[PDB]
Amino acid sequence: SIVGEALEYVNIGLSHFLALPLAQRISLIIIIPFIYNIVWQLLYSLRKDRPPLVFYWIPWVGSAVVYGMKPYEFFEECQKKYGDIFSFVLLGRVMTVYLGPKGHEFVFNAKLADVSAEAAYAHLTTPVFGKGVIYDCPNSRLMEQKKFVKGALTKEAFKSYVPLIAEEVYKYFRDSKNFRLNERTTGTIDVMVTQPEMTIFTASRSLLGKEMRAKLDTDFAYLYSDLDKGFTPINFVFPNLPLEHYRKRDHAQKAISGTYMSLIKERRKNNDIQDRDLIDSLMKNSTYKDGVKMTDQEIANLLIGVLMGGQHTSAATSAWILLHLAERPDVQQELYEEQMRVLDGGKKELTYDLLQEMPLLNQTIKETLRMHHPLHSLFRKVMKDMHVPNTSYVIPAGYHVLVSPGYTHLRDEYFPNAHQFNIHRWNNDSASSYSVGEEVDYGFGAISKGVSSPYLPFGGGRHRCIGEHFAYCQLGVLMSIFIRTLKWHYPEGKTVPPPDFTSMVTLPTGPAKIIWEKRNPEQKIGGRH
Ligand code: HEM
Ligand SMILES: C[C@@H]1CO[C@@](Cn2cncn2)(c2ccc(Oc3ccc(Cl)cc3)cc2Cl)O1
Repeated sequence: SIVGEALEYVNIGLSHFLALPLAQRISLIIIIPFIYNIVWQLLYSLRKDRPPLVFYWIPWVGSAVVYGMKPYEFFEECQKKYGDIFSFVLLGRVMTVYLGPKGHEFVFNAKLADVSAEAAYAHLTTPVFGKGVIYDCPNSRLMEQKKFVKGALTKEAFKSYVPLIAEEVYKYFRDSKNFRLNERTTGTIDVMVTQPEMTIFTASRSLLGKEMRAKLDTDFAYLYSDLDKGFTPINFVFPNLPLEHYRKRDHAQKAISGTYMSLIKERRKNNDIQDRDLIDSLMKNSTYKDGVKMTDQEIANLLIGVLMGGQHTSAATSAWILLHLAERPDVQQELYEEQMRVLDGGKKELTYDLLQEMPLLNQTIKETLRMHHPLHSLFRKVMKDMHVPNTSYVIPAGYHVLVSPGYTHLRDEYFPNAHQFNIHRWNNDSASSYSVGEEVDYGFGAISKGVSSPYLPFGGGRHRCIGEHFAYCQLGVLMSIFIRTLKWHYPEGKTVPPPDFTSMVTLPTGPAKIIWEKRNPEQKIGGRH
């Protein structure tokens, strides 16, 4: 009864392995891991403390291809197969999706020890924005940075911004080659060209100030284009490989951040610290509660983060608003009547107050954000094993949880006819969001305690957006002026493009063109150029 007989042949077997032709070693190095993860998945499927894991053929890659291309379709299939909790493998990671209001509650209100937003995002954002801020710092510092940024975003701030944002829109109509309203009465624009430029011009002028706005009329603008391109989903897998767009990214980050510090330091040494923009505001108020101040570099990187995050959400949203209204002249007609009423047929200048008396305009933003959430997925890295309540599931640490409020936005269950663009579903309900009950404060002010609203455009919980009022102000002024100046429609046989999900921001697949006409061909925008 000898067992060695075989253990010898284990050893012999290993030696015949090392000596196979390289033709076959490569083959074996491919077939053996392939077979291994198919065996592992069938085995994983028997654990009852695990959400179902979407089956996948290629290891490591996982379901990345279909997830990246059509994530909402991927969610609906996996939801029909396995229900509202499931996992799937994604470019090296396991994502545990939790669909629906309960998923919102499980992830957005997760405990600070269970999940980390900075662990999921810092690789994507820190090379773009800079160091020491946002996701390159502990959550407590985040909460106080949001407290600083919010302080420049007050109602009195927004009254200053409305005329500046409006001056910027008119100047863009006057001077941009896509309009030139003093020279042409009709034209064709790509909204994916016009809207990003309008967003940065209005955002720069109002948040950063006139100096920073002015710099975008020079070769400097290309640095924002550079810094923009470093903000790419393959920052999320290959974040610092030594290619050149990784360098123009880091150069633009250094160069842009340098410009803000120059202005900051020049204001402190001229004592020229007013209340004109977010730069004055962060200068006067950026000391943490433990007494540490933000450095001028940390302040500037927080500005890059503000402008950059606002840039992509806002520009995509005004692009969808225009594309949706391009086939709804009835809605343009209704929005134009409200403009005429609230503003005495133009004999009243637009103020932040009159903006709040325009519920149908605000309903259009509301509705566009329901059909086109700019972020289809939000993530956390799981730090501690989490038991999914009223199940037997344990999400072990090292997984990621993925919440997707914009998927629920498109469910007939929660929005009758969810795929119709209908601003009237928000009749007497035009608030950008509503704290439907009890509130909580995480460091940056009282926000809703529950995050179980099926309309959750701005998320909830500690990582909840603080830009919604700024975005409504900016989009509000922009669309008010658009509506009062132009009608617009599609070229023959064109309609609303489908969303290009691969940028992770749900942009219209460009080119997305509209044809605009002047409501008053003979009208002239003033000022010099
Ligand atoms: C249509 C406009 C916008 C939408 C739909 C939107 C959406 C969101 C969402 C869903 C989050 C939560 C992310 C998460 O929990 O994983 C968020 C966070 C945030 N957003 Fe917005 N956003 C918009 C505009 C803006 C603007 C214009 C700004 C700046 C002026 C801004 C600044 C922020 C900040 C600072 C956070 C904090 C993230 C954190 O605390 O980790 N957002 N936004
Ligand atoms: C992955 C993350 C989730 O949300 C965003 C996208 N976004 C959301 N609203 C606007 N942009 C995002 C959110 C905020 C942000 O910038 C700041 C600015 C100030 C503070 Cl105090 C904190 C952060 C940058 C991004 Cl890129 O990406």
